[PDB]
Amino acid sequence: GETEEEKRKREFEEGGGLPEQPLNPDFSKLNPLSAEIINRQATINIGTIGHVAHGKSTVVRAISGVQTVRFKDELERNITIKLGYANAKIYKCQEPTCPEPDCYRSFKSDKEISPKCQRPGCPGRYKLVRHVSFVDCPGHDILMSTMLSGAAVMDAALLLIAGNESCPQPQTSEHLAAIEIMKLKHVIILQNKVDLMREESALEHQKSILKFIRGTIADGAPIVPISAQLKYNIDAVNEFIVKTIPVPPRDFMISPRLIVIRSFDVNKPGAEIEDLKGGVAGGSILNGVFKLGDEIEIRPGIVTKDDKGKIQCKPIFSNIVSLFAEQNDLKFAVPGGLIGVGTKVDPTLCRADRLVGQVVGAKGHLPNIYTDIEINYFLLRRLLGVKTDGQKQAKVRKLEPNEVLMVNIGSTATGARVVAVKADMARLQLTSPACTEINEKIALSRRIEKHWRLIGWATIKKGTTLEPIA
Amino acid sequence: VGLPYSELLSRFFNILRTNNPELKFRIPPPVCLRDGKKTIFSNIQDIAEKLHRSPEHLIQYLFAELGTSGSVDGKRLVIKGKFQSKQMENVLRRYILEYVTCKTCKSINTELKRENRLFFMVCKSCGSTRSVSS
Amino acid sequence: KGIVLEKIGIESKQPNSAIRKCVRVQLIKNGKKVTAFVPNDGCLNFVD
Amino acid sequence: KRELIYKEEGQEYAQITKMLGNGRVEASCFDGNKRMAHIRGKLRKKVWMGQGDIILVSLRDFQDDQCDVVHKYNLDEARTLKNQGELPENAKINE
RNA sequence: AGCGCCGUGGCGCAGUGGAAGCGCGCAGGGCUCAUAACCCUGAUGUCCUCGGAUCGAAACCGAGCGGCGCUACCA
Ligand SMILES: Nc1nc2c(ncn2[C@@H]2O[C@H](COP(=O)(O)OP(=O)(O)CP(=O)(O)O)[C@@H](O)[C@H]2O)c(=O)[nH]1
Ligand SMILES: [Mg+2]
Ligand SMILES: [Mg+2]
Repeated sequence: GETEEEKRKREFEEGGGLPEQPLNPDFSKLNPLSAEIINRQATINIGTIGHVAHGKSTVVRAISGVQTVRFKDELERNITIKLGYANAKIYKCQEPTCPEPDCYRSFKSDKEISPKCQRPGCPGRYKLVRHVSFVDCPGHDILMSTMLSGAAVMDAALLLIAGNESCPQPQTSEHLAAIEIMKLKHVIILQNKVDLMREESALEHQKSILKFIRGTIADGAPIVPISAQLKYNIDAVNEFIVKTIPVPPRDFMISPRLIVIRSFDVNKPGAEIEDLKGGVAGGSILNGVFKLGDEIEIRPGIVTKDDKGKIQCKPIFSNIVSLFAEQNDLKFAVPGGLIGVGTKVDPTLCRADRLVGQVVGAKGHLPNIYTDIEINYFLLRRLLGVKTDGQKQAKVRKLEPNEVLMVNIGSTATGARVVAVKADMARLQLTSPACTEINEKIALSRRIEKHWRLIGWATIKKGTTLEPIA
Repeated sequence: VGLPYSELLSRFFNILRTNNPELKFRIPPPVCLRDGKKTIFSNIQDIAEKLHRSPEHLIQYLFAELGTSGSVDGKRLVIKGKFQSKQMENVLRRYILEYVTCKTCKSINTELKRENRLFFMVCKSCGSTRSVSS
Repeated sequence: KGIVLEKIGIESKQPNSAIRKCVRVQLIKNGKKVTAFVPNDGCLNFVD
Repeated sequence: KRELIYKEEGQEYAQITKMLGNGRVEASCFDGNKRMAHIRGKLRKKVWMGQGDIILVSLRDFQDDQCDVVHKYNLDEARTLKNQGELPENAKINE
């Protein structure tokens, strides 16, 4: 007659629990799969791409179980602007007796080190293969910037294609191309609607999918039939995540950095101000390991215009108060995983859309803000995301001087003007400041049919820098 | 190579067939009962039970599309007004299209529930998260 | 001369009340369609 | 209390879906069709037909698209006929 | 989540503090050759729920419920 919660608590204490991270472990010997790292943080970033109104938060919620909220009155239903998140722990059974396809099992972040095998007749316990983070990306035509920013944050990709609807959906193609731009060659393909399809209709859809992916850079992407609502065939997807995606080369040698993508203010209404919390930068750390009590500065920071109209940038210095990742407060944060850096930064500085696409540097490094960025760019032959009613696809036109283009340097959302166009080179002047550290992968888009349309790729090779005022 | 794809497709089809071997044409014939300046819908309980919607919400939607007020007796709705079965059938079909029938999947198992204060109808056959309140 | 296409009964005017029996005919010579009345009591069932 | 009239070999019961202008009506015949009917003589301007009332309408052999109303049932012979079952009883019409 | 509100006789409003209110509804008769407009007359309510002050609360207020407009999804 034990309550369900008592049973879950007993299973949690028997399952290994949630360990507390050592306050000072030997770092050069810390691998992304170590227990101190794996049981409490997500080390590999996994994203979902697709056309609008097919269900990507549905698939992620079926996989892990952490909801993506989908907030803001009107945005509960139509579209979302912020990315969706969810922590998934991939567990595989140690018992060789239970068949491999159903060995894997993805659970929430709160799960124990070794939960029991829920397959009937299997007494063995699960082993944590890897912890992964899920970056849900709103797949709409209007919303371009966040898709490219997340794709920069991403490390592996999952493309969603519906069954009954038209085969060559252009948004899926655009997202796959954008993924190919930012050096992501690990994608697994999922057919979201199979239950409503016939045995031959599904085969025709698969043949169309193969026909579509022949001229793309990714060639041997595995294809998976999945059900988002029916909640089936997830263990196999966990298997494919384990097999086809290895760990990107990432060690602690690289200098510390950070890239804020979302911005969270911790101000619970109704509570007295004498008990508050700091301002949180939701950031992806692709390089650098951050600890408690580390001073860090937001380089593009305060953007101001002088009386003459000149652009001044005041870097936003900050002391790290906490590094919240996954579920528990953790001493060290593994680079390559979305983490909330809760610093003492002003809560209003983090209200909704303030720290979105902003590079941040730990003390001991001086990244440079640029006003002029000269880029090496390259284009495609036909636009993606446009449905032409039986005619040639819209062909990319060459760049014109003095034109506004959405240039996404990694995460930084900037609208650049062109000073000159060359055979392989171009020059861009930016209104919203952007900082450069090494090269940063950049995406280019222009305004032709009302909203932004991706055009090609580019990389900064030089630029004019502005020494920040301290 | 798509060899490791179609296999899971076959397993999914097998699971679909085993769990749901059955896989609406069950809308009651609308009996509009016109008493001169009065209208009676006596079968409203049968429609409400044959579409798995509570009669209270159906009557509210009726008095949202139709700008009148009526009384409930016993199961039956009486509205003192002259109206055709054409418009009753059309409004029933539209309600089924946006309330009784799920938009993502062709099913009737979905029911009206609540998730802070908005009305969130949720599905039972699959379990989707939709909203139809306005 | 013409060929019979369908057999339309045309409704009478005000002071009278009857269904005057007629027929749509497509004229062979040009193909224009004209409605022609058929005069007698039991003559319609003879049009064939 | 005048006696009712039954149907004969080409004259069938129907319901005014809605009455048309200029002396016409649209009658849903109890055969599955939304036919068009003319308000006949002997019945034009003495026995007023109201939208939603069971009637008798004569078919025409040589036009099945249009027919002509003949006799009207004042919802009493109509209910008695529904009780006897002269029409498909799914479409129940009553006050 | 908090705030600014609300809680109806069938619907809409209203005062909130002396305690069932009016129009729109509907039934009935009245004018009319007759219908509509217009006259007049009815049968129906926890003015949302628990309390506390009060000679008195539906009303002043609190400790709670439901429906809302924002703030805003507020690690
Ligand atoms: N029949 C069926 N419906 C599904 C499936 N997956 C999702 N849906 C439904 O499609 C609808 C869209 O879900 P949602 O997750 O909000 O789409 P979205 O990705 O957030 C919209 P955007 O692409 O712009 O980001 C939901 O109602 C969902 O339940 C599926 O596999 N099968
Ligand atoms: Mg989302
Ligand atoms: Mg006539």
